[PDB]
Amino acid sequence: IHARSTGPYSMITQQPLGGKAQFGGQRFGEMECWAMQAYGAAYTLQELLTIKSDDTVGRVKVYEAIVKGENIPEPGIPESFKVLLKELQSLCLNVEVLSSDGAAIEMR
Amino acid sequence: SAYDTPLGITNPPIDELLSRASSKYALVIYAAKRARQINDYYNEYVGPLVEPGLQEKPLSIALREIHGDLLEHTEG
Amino acid sequence: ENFDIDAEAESLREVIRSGKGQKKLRALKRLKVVAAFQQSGNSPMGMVLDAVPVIPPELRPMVQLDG
Repeated sequence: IHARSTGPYSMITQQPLGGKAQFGGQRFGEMECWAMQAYGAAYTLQELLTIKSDDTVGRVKVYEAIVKGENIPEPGIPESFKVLLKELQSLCLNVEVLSSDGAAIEMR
Repeated sequence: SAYDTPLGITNPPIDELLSRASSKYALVIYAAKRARQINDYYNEYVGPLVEPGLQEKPLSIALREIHGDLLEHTEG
Repeated sequence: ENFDIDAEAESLREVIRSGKGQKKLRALKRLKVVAAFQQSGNSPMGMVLDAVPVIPPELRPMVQLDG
């Protein structure tokens, strides 16, 4: 048996830990994402893979929004994507996300 | 045909909901936006259209109002 | 820097046209990598690093372990 609404996070990764000792979360694998996508539940999966795991503003904002009893904020900037963008830019690959029409942007 | 009195989270029936939208995927957002609105009301900012219960959840209100046919959607 | 790309392209075209066989085969792998820089905006100048980027501090963190 193991449960976690929120708790103490890891320093290295920014997703909840594994195990009952550290009061960890529970692992949401690829095969769960496959099934979420087979349902076609974009919002559930995109909630699971952003605020429920990674996003540092996201988790505190959603906790705050839940305890206040307000609308859940739209999860914007996952830590994984920042990590991969910075990591790709570290290997000297210039990656810039263009819009449908107009000029490109930084995430923040 | 014979509904056999459904109760709780299965009420209102999903077939009577599905009929309102084109596909269930539309019904999800079609509800969730109304849920987002009735969430906003407590702070459009339209109120609960169908009679709200003792401690009924925003979702159920939206589905009851879609079952009542008090809303319309716009396929983007 | 001392390189005009369209020359290598138009030379490659006559090489794959005329030199059909092993030389066309070796030109075939060159075609894509050469022709990329014409259709794309980015220059081949960025293959050599005057400056090297540094990954953020926390992706390579130094934290003290228990004990």
